[PDB]
Amino acid sequence: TQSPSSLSASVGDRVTITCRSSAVAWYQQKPGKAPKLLIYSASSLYSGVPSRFSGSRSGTDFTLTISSLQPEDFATYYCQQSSSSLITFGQGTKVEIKRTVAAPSVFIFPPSDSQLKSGTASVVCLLNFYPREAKVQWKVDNALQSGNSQESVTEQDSKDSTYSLSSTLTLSKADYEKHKVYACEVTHQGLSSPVTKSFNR
Amino acid sequence: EVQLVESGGGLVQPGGSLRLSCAASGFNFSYYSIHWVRQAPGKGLEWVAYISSSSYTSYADSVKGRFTISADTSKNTAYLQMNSLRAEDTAVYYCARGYQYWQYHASWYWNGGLDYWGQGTLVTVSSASTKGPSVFPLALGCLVKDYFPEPVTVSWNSGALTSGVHTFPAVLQSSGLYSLSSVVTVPSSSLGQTYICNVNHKPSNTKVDKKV
Amino acid sequence: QLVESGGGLVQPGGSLRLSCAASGSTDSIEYMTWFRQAPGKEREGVAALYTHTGNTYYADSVKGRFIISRDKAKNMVYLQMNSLEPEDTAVYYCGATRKYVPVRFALDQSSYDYWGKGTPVTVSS
Ligand SMILES: [Cl-]
Ligand SMILES: [Cl-]
Repeated sequence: TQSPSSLSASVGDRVTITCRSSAVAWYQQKPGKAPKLLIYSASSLYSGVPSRFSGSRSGTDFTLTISSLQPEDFATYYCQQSSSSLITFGQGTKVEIKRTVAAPSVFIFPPSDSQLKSGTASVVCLLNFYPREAKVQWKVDNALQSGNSQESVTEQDSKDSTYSLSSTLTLSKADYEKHKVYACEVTHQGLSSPVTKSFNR
Repeated sequence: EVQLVESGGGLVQPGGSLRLSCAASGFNFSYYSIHWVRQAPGKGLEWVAYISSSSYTSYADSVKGRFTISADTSKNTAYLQMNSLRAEDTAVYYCARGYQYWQYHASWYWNGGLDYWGQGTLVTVSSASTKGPSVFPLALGCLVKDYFPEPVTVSWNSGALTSGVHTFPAVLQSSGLYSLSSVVTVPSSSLGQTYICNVNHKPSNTKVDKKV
Repeated sequence: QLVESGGGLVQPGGSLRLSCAASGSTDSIEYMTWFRQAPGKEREGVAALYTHTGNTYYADSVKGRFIISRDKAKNMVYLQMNSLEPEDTAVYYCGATRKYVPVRFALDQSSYDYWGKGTPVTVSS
């Protein structure tokens, strides 16, 4: 019940995913659809699978190898083992597209007047960028916040292969009016120095 | 040819029960095994249980004392009885076909795995009640906050604006309600053309058009 | 019942001999047949043997490469597999029927009522 790992690669690269105790069956799953079987019995190819996929055993571990990566090969790959009575699925490796670094466009939004009447206020901090690693730090009158904000990252875009993040700071109307300055400090790989977008209540 | 159709999923209170159905067709039901594999929102695959039509059953240690799998050989359908459901069991439940004696065939050189999978069914375990969303205006956008359950679809100008639009995946707030934002970048010289985001919540019959 | 032994990881072009041990009354058995089932494919018959005469019947996919024989002293039917290709990778079951079917249907799964647990055979690259 864990989150898959990442692996950046471009079209035409050679990817070898290692699985970490019986034989390993490899599965490919695209987002929003059912998984598909690729390799069974360590190194036997399933029917209809392209010949670029291949499995191999290395001592005690098992590896899935894509000789030449293709555009339709970007998905999550799971390895499945079978014990005496329990079938277990691996962590899963999500192969993403590699792109030049891109800095995000930072935007901040104060809560609307139609929202303050409900009793709660939400401040949204908007971040297209690459890679996925980014830090969003909320500041309320130069007081570091933590725990009262949630992040949401979109999937890799189909045209430019970039990510989009949204951090929503949730506060009550009583606590929102008790302060003046609200800011979200963004730290990204493509930025030599952090960028801060702020506003006053 | 071979087809596996899941059904029975829905909404259930914490502590309730729900029976899932895996209607199989296109093969000899007695010569294979039917497994249940769930997948939490944004996480990996988790095997739950299996049955071999011989009552060869097995359960994962996380659903031992509250899940029960059965089958009906005359209907070619497998059943998964889930009792004492908790918030951790919220996932998309697939059923797949495997070898009949996979425990006996499992060795250091063989692992047939699961050949045919179904599109799965959604099972949501939450104590929250169905509630419509409250849209607030926010590059511009509109905030869709506090609604239940999934899903919701946001469009701009009745689907006219789709290039450069980002509708973020919903996140489960600590209060049990969903919330997401939909942003879109437009030229600055066209601010003073109107922009309307279209929010539709089918599990509650709520359509809201807010002008930004 | 029927117990399948042998089988394992074999390189392409090698040879492999499978064994099917039987116990109890086998005099009323009409056909002893090997079946194999690969992931995604349907269970197919490869080699059938008529116990009362000794005639063998092979499929077109395994003609000239597989040899089936019966050792009536120990009541064990063998499946000698030669020149294995990666397409032969499957679980090889041992089937038997006490109801009689013609030679036309001697390689169909529906003509056999008794099966063994089967042994897996992998042809790795
Ligand atoms: Cl069948
Ligand atoms: Cl298996």
